[PDB]
Amino acid sequence: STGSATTTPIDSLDDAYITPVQIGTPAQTLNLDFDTGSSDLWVFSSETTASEVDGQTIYTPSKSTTAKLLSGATWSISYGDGSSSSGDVYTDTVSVGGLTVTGQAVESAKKVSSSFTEDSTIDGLLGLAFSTLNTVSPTQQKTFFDNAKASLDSPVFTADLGYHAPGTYNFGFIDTTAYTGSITYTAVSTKQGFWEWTSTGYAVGSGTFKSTSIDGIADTGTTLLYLPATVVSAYWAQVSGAKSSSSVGGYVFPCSATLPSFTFGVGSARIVIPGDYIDFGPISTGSSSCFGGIQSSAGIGINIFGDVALKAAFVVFNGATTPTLGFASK
Repeated sequence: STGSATTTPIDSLDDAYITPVQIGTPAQTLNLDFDTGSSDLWVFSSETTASEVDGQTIYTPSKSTTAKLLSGATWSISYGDGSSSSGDVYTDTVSVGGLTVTGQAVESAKKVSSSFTEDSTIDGLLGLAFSTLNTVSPTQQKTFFDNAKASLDSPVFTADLGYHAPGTYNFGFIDTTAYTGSITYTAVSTKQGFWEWTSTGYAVGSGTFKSTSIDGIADTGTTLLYLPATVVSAYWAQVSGAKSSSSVGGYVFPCSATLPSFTFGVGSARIVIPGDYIDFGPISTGSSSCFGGIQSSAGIGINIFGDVALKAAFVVFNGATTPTLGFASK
């Protein structure tokens, strides 16, 4: 089997992307944030504290003939950005772009933090990291991909995120029309539960590529590109007027500036992020100061190839017995 679904930015800055997911019988369609950096599929629901719901579409398990309560099970997650959610657990039929998994754990939120409430466009998350990170207790549950894997024509999914435009998540096949040139594959470590890999280096604008190992994670659920302070400083030094602002929380630059591209290495291959992808707009409405899309990972504890990086590529998440990641230009 295969599946293919369109993913759409939630706003004009590509802060996140939402993909429609069918849950239950009859289907309830919710727009979920596919997150290769976590491993829980959780939704706003009829059980979510009413005061914490503000415009989201909710899952109502009592209206699904296929919903089953996982007796006594709970879940609770905290994300890198400080947000969180928790609740109880159902299994139900879940379909993405024509691909159906029966008995998928659908984690129903009883509580969500303010950042989720405040985002009316995101009805939940669909985790696509390794199932070892799943937070269900007492018994961990498998991700949608892990459950679908054996049935897929090939044990892969691909992310093809758009810049200020829709893109595509495919399951079970590689669309050879969706990229230019060849896909370069690189090794993955699953030791921390992430799609963790080692970039071979970077370049700033037209500068000569610097060969240096950068361990990090491919994370569709993170907006920006978070890299070591050395790398990030080298980038912003090439932008007139750019500076790191503790007040704002990162590198800012004059909105009128021309941003250089940023290149990262995948083996001997190279992915070029156009300068415009690194512009995240005015720091506040009406400001002439803009927020940068490449920021330091110092104090995160891990480098993160988030949407800023991934949307410059066609990305293969190869869930074979020994997982790998593939990147192509597009």
